[PDB]
Amino acid sequence: APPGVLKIFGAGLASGANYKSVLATARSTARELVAEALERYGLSSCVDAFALCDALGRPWRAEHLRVLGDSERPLLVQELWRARPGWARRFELRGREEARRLEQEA
Amino acid sequence: APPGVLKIFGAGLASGANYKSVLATARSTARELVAEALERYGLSCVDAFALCDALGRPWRAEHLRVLGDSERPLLVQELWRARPGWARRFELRGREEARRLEQ
Amino acid sequence: MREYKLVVLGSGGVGKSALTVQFVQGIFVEKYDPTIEDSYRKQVEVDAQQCMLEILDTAGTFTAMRDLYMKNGQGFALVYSITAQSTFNDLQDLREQILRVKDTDDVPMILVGNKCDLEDERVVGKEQGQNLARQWNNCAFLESSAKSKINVNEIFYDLVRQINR
Amino acid sequence: MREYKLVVLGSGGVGKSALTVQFVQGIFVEKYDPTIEDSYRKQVEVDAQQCMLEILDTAGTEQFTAMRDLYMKNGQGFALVYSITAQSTFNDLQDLREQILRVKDTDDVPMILVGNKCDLEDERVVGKEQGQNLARQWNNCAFLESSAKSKINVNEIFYDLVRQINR
Ligand SMILES: Nc1nc2c(ncn2[C@@H]2O[C@H](COP(=O)(O)OP(=O)(O)NP(=O)(O)O)[C@@H](O)[C@H]2O)c(=O)[nH]1
Ligand SMILES: Nc1nc2c(ncn2[C@@H]2O[C@H](COP(=O)(O)OP(=O)(O)NP(=O)(O)O)[C@@H](O)[C@H]2O)c(=O)[nH]1
Ligand SMILES: [Mg+2]
Ligand SMILES: [Mg+2]
Repeated sequence: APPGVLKIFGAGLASGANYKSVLATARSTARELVAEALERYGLSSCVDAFALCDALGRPWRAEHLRVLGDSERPLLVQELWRARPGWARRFELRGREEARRLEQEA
Repeated sequence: APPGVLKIFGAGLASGANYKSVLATARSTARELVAEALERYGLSCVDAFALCDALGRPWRAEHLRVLGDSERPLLVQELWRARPGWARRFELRGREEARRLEQ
Repeated sequence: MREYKLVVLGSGGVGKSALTVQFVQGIFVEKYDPTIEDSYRKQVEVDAQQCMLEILDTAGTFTAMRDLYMKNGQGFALVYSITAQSTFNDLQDLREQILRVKDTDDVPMILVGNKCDLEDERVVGKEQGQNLARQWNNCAFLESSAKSKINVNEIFYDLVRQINR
Repeated sequence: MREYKLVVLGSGGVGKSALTVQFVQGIFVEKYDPTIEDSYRKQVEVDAQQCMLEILDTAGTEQFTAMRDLYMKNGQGFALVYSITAQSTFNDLQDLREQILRVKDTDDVPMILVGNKCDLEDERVVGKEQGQNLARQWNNCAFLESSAKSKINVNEIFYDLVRQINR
């Protein structure tokens, strides 16, 4: 429910940047957040080339990820699920093709 | 990459059925399993049905996510868990009703 | 309503699924789709009582998952095909494994001889079924047919009655 | 390689992101968008030893940030930043200074007081004598005046925090 904040990790886009974080409501969509994230990373529809990812792995580099659909509400995705024990979990901003690959083979 | 068993629940699909189980490899897809489950509850038609990650507690799903066709449900199961307190199951639901209940 | 957790075990193709489905839905499954693990929920009146049966339809063709069936189930139907001789021989090790996992020689159970409608095809006579039922601490026994609805209700009734003690 | 947790604190618009982006990416930011909470990682040498710094570029919007409580607890060194262009920014610092000193519960916290935008001499409202005296008041605190535009004291802000943390 609460109008929380989500760390969107910029796993290599601008050198130095670990994460930049956006405000998200319960109604905020993935595509809305991809748009605000790219703006905040410094990058008309270049949005469709980028993906919001639910990433997972041991604590780092991500061992598996999932590309959220554009309709999906990211605050709910983090609030209602959790990684399995001993695993870290963060939101990542990635090129859609990089992401769709890693979503298939890791 | 271990081959576990997925309990697929029939949220009103074959009378007194509760779940039919389906073997799933780490390479298996939602759509492959929607196919395997539909001929298991005895019901292409595949296109109009959806594999769903349902969450509730103590029934009535408080929230669900429809799985994408490409998604590997074994990993969805094994790599994520529900909120502590909350229960979780896979559910076979008609696409119409499943998308309706996401929002 | 009191829930009874019942488990249907036995070798492939004997009619565990057919027996369960006939009991729960009232239709006869002709097709042969080997079960991985189906579960069913049915309400029955068993001696002036409203009972809620959870019935586990298990795999014939999965030793890993087997231990959980036996630990959690209260009643067990062991099912053979009167047609198929080998299916009978495989039951001996099932009995022993239930008893091993539960740690008691006193577990509610019923030896089910399925497919009695295939009379011109018997390879296991009723005498064979009783003799094992006897050896098994004088355990309960039926012959059944899922096709013609003979002793189908009995299997799950007897189980509930047994847990009731 | 020691990990150094550094938090850039202050009122809105004072030049928090600017100082950080300069230090890290080597470039000076143009337009001004409200930060929720940003984080940067840069490796640099201090005194013969190469270090890892996590910089936290925090929010101006104090009402929209209760996350203040977590990052004060977590952070090892703080840079309190005021513009010398607006008096409020300087006044709204003694609040922040005490909030850090309360949470860590000690006056002996690695700290640097920072008067940004010192290239805008013409619009100066807060004197240098004001800034340096506040430092003496603040348990004889480290003080600089810096410009993110002009590269004045930018890296010296961050090297000083590291140097102060070394214990
Ligand atoms: N004629 C007749 N056929 C039966 C009877 N019971 C089961 N069958 C048939 O035997 C075949 C296998 O039945 P099934 O219920 O799948 O047996 P199963 O023990 O559940 N197999 P598995 O354990 O591999 O899932 C089916 O063709 C079914 O119609 C019966 O009483 N009479
Ligand atoms: N002339 C001059 N301008 C500066 C300096 N530092 C920042 N600015 C300008 O002032 C504006 C605000 O700076 P910014 O870094 O966004 O401040 P902030 O504290 O991060 N704002 P917030 O906390 O709301 O995110 C920017 O447009 C920037 O160009 C400086 O040293 N000199
Ligand atoms: Mg079967
Ligand atoms: Mg800022």
